[PDB]
Amino acid sequence: MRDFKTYLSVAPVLSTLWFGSLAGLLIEINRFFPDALTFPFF
Amino acid sequence: PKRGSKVKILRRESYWFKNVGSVVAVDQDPKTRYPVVVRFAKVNYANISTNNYALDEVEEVA
Amino acid sequence: FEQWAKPGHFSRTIAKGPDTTTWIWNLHADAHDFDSHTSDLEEISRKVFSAHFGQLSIIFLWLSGMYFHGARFSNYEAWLNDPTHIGPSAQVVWPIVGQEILNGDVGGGFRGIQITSGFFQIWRASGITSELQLYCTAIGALVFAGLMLFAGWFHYHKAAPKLAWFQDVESMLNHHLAGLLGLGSLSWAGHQVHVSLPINQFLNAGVDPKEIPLPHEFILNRDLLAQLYPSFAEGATPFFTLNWSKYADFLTFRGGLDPLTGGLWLTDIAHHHLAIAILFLIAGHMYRTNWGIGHGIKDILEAHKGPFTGQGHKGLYEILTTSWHAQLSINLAMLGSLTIVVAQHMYSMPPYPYLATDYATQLSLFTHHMWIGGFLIVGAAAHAAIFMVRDYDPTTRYNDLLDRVLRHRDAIISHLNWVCIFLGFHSFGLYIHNDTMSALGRPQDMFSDTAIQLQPVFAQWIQNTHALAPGTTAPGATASTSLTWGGGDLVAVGNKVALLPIPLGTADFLVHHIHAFTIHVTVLILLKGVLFARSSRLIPDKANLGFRFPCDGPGRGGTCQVSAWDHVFLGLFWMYNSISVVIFHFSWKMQSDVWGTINDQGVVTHITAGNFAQSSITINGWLRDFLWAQASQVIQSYGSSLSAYGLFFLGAHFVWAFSLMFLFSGRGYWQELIESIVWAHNKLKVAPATQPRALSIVQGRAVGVTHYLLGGIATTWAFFLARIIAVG
Amino acid sequence: PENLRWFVQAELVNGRWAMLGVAGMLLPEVFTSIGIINVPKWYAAGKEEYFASSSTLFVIEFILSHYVEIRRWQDIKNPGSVNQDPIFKQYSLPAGEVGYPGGIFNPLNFAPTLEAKEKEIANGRLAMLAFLGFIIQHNVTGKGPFDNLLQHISDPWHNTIVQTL
Amino acid sequence: DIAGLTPCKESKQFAKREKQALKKLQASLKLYADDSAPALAIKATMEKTKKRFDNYGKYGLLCGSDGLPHLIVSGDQRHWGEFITPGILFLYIAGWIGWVGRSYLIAIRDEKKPTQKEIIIDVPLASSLLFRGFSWPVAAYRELLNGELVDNNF
Amino acid sequence: VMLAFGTPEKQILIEPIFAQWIQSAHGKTTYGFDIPLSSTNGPALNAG
Amino acid sequence: PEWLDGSLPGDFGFDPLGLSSDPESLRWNVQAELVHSRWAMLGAAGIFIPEFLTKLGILNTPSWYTAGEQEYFTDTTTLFIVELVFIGWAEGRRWADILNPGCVNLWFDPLGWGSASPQKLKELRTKEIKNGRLAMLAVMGAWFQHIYTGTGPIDNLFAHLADPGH
Ligand SMILES: CC1=C(/C=C/C(C)=C/C=C/C(C)=C\C=C\C=C(C)\C=C\C=C(C)\C=C\C2=C(C)CCCC2(C)C)C(C)(C)CCC1
Ligand SMILES: CC1=C(/C=C/C(C)=C/C=C\C(C)=C/C=C/C=C(C)/C=C/C=C(C)/C=C/C2=C(C)CCCC2(C)C)C(C)(C)CCC1
Ligand SMILES: CC1=C(C/C=C(\C)CCC[C@H](C)CCC[C@@H](C)CCCC(C)C)C(=O)c2ccccc2C1=O
Repeated sequence: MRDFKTYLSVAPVLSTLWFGSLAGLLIEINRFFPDALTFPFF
Repeated sequence: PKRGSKVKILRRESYWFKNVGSVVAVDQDPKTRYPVVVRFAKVNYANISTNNYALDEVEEVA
Repeated sequence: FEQWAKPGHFSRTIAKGPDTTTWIWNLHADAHDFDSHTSDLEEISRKVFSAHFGQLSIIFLWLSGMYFHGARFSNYEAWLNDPTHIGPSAQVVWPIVGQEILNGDVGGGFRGIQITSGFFQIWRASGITSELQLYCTAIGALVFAGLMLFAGWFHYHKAAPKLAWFQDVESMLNHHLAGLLGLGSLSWAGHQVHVSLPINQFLNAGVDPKEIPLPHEFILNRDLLAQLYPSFAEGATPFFTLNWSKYADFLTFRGGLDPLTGGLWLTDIAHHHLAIAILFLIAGHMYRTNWGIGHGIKDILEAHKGPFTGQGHKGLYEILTTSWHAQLSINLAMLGSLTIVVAQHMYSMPPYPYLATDYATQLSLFTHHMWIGGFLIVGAAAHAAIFMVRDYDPTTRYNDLLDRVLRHRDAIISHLNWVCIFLGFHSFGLYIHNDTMSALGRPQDMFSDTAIQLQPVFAQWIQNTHALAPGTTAPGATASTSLTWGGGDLVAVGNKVALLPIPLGTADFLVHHIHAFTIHVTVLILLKGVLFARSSRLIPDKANLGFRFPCDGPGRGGTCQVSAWDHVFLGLFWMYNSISVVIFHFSWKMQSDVWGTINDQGVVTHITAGNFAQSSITINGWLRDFLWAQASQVIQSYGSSLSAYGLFFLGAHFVWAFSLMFLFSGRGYWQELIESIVWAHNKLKVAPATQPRALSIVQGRAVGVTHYLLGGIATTWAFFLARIIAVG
Repeated sequence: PENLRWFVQAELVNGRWAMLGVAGMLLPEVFTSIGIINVPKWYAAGKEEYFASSSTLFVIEFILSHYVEIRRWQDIKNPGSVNQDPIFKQYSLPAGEVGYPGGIFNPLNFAPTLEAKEKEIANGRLAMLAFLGFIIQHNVTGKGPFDNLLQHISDPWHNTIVQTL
Repeated sequence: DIAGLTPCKESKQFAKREKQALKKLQASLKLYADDSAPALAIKATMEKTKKRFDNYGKYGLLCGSDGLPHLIVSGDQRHWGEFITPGILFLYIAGWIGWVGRSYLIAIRDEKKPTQKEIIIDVPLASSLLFRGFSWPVAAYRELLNGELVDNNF
Repeated sequence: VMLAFGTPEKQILIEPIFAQWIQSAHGKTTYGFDIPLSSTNGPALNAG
Repeated sequence: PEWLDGSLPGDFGFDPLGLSSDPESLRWNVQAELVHSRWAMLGAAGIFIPEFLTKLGILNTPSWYTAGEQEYFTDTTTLFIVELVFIGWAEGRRWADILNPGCVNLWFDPLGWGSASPQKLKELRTKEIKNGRLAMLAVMGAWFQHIYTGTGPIDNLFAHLADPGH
């Protein structure tokens, strides 16, 4: 590892992969504060 | 002096055009209208690109 | 090794020092395909069963689900015991944002989304029983994918593999028959007799739950099956020399079906699967191979001639041997109806126990199992093209039977073109009349049953005869070959009905002549564009644009949609209009005029009325009473579990919709556009360099095709569904 | 690193208004004792006076504020500024803004200005960490304690979010 | 309390059509309620719901006739935020993707030769290329309105 | 979505706050909102 | 158009570039790996082994209550916040030493050699005294619980079948 760097990418499933293994979290949060309905500030 | 520099394109003919730099080569062969040989790295609906040019054009900066 | 990309792949100019977006669907839209690969078989034969691979490893990857997601959460047990009332379920879903109600809670101690398409009925068919069991077959088949997907790496990779003994074609065409059907048919009989037969015969009353004779038994020692249908089971099988008659007992042509719950007899399925079993074992030796017994490969075909039809059907191809494309129509039209055959067959005369009465799969299934079929054939001979414009080499033909057509084009196609008016144009142009003749047209006199009648009638036909067929004439079998046909010799079971004499008439030589039509002007589209395709009498020289190839001239005053690729681009639409018709006719017969219920005083009572007969003559009758008379199911149907079919055809209507935008639209119009915006990025320096051009013509006769053609399906499966179940 | 001597003062300005900012509620800070979310005002007062609300202490003392702050602004812009503490230099010896008006368009460089000790500067930012302690509690836990040998690092209680407010 | 639309607490509809809507999923006595999955159609869930009943309450939205949330901010009373107190973030949450979006690109002419130099992403992101996203506007958002735009760059 | 998945309770129907102003000043006196003019005694609805 | 041809390694086909694989790991700082893999569970080389002992605590086990401070949910889950922030700043900037600074893109000497390189028996000193320990946290690997919800490895235990029967 480096350096910003750059670093190294990979191919066609990265913009995609982003949807899943991270973006999900959403549904955790949306669970965590069940629904939203509207603004919970802290 | 400017052989193939960051030079412009300027006539109601083109595709790319304002898009700047590049006169690559220039001939010395008089007839035609096509002395100004341009090649960038951006393209029209061909792929080879580069088509030729000249005359009521290069109205540009450095 | 090797490999990997990166730019450039197979469309020669792929890398192109890019320049534009729209390569990412030239590649996604070449990639598998050939010639824009090579017919150089020593690297294309060694792709097709490479394959052909995964598809299975995927099919495995499949089936290994449909038992884990059976046997990890049954309705199987929590029902099986009790068919009838309390029915299917294979998925229950996590408690996110209001998923829940999507897993119903209506299945015998089970929360979960209800399930259409046998399976319960497929696995109460053999026997298995116990979740920890075909869960003991979920693992049987998942690595069991593995090794079959461990064949990619087997050959090809460390093993560039063989066209020499791929090309030939005799061992395999003999062995499939014998070989790997024949490991089957009958080696499902050993299963269908010992495993299957009685863990059903003794299911057929008592044997409620848990003590369930784990198949473990009934090998080495008999006595029990012996205590059941006898056969005298010493160590000497008669029919070694003709005591056949005895080891029978439990397999004389029983036909009809198990009135103690429909299906139809397993006492009626070894005789079916050891005869049609072995023809395919024997008849799967008729060709050359090594040991001097066999036939022509092709040497048979040029065997015979005929004067006109000359040479005959002679010297039958040599790429037919070689590779795919040439071949590739036939294994599809065939396989084609070989999914319309099994269809018009399954419902038509029930396999595995618990169908006839069922619904939500004496329909459901019925369809899909007709999409795949329609789909398959109605896109099978886009392989006749390619081929000519492709895999076909220099020569092999002239005087071939082949050419005898390509000459006789223009005046073969043509004389269909007219049927395809008459047959239809005017035979559909025929509900129309009886609308103009029910609205305008006063029952006084017009085309329905007590109308353009047609008194007795329409017969019967035959069928009926199908009902004197077993009482003599084909001596026996039992009960009328399939209750659906016959006279009034009538059954069912499970309160509701099963199959009965489904009588036809007007409403029957109507409709029909539409499938009777359609599958005319749905072929020839097809044939017109299958014959001309390479030589078209009006751009005469095609192999000069490719397979797809958009159109051509704004000249000759309007040359477009010339390609078969685009003869196929609407080759489909209609199928959908034709498969996505026909299904329909079906689901308002089964029902309204076949399904039942029971009460009693002589009186079966259908899901809907004996309506139909004279309120599906007139075109309309199918929105009066086929929509807003239905849909109610789905129209209301929220806050529930119909709560998906109130949620699909929504975003299925849009996405029938968001077709036309790409399909009615222009193409230059759009490119012309994706500047404008461009100014925003660029001037404000962002902008690509994969110059974001706007989707390639064909490519968008490659979406309003898919999209239309995703659209009005789900929709009707968002729909037809939820009808069935509660008024189901 | 980051960027060029763009704002210094802006944040400096900020840090100036800062310490005595955190000196402000630093009365609630409790010499020993007198705090809470505030209402009053230094000591005293008792003229006629500094009042509410048809008056407000606001607009009176803070219209006129404007020319007291615009002078600096236009002072920055067209330098403009003391001789020269804040823009910028005379004594002694802070953290240098360092540059002069332009670049190669911008970069003939850009930042070789570190070096030294603990020094002058620091406390300017100290009060914004103070703040991001001092704001956070005061509506979450609206009093400020410190308490050894008793029950520091032990606690006592609990108190979270949704109670209600 | 404005336009209608009452704050929920007079309950009239909402609260009841509620203690109706949710509460015939509850009549799911129609199964057997003890421990389940297979069933729990009854007992729980309502915890999120009914054991969040008089809970939701609770800030009003002045849920209205029909008896349901007519959700409004427009810049009056407490509300100036029922979508704005959660209304800014979005602005914020988006266009600093624009920064990554920009500086990702505005790198895709630096180190020189570009595009698919867009497909292989040079794992473009995790800090300042994003982790400037944090701090853009009113401190430096006028990364806009000087030397980067114009535009002024080459 | 919700309206399907038993959940109308929660729902994003954000009720128009703007047209709203009009249609009252231009006369209309139908419930809530203590402002002028259509007051049924108000100083755009007065002088006239 | 390099090279490519060459491009590579510069051709192909068909072999030994070699650098080579692929098909496993790994070229650049496959040493960040190294330098991470020792420490990470050399750390662990001291959590469970203390544990794998305590069962045997000869005469008295341990004892310690507090003597600190005692009230309303008092002490230790607070917590890692302080404890593993401290050892937080420990991890980080010892081992930005795969090289390391920016090779990727006061004084000088010390020590004398090249990471006082080596010595050429002490290279061997680090050896599989470093590695065999991560052979033995493969014992860890294989649970690292032995409490397999296992009852079980009590009454302590751990082991110990040998294997009795009857
Ligand atoms: C903006 C946004 C968004 C949105 C979205 C939406 C709103 C959508 C919708 C859309 C619509 C509006 C519609 C659509 C729908 C869908 C569908 C429709 C699908 C499909 C399918 C499938 C896959 C199927 C298949 C099948 C078969 C197998 C056969 C039979 C039939 C069926 C269908 C079942 C998102 C989230 C993205 C992200 C963020 C933002
Ligand atoms: C003051 C006022 C107002 C306003 C109004 C209006 C409406 C006006 C017009 C105005 C103008 C004169 C305007 C213009 C504007 C401009 C613009 C321009 C906007 C924007 C933007 C954009 C488009 C952005 C972009 C970006 C940025 C900048 C950041 C982030 C990222 C990006 C890069 C994407 C109000 C409401 C309060 C009322 C009263 C008065
Ligand atoms: C809209 C349209 C286009 C333009 C459509 C295009 C270029 C398709 C867009 C491709 C995808 C959707 C790129 C958009 C961005 C996405 C990759 C993902 C970003 C969005 C979120 C999911 C994050 C055509 O080219 C066309 C051609 C011929 C007839 C009709 C039409 C037509 O109608």
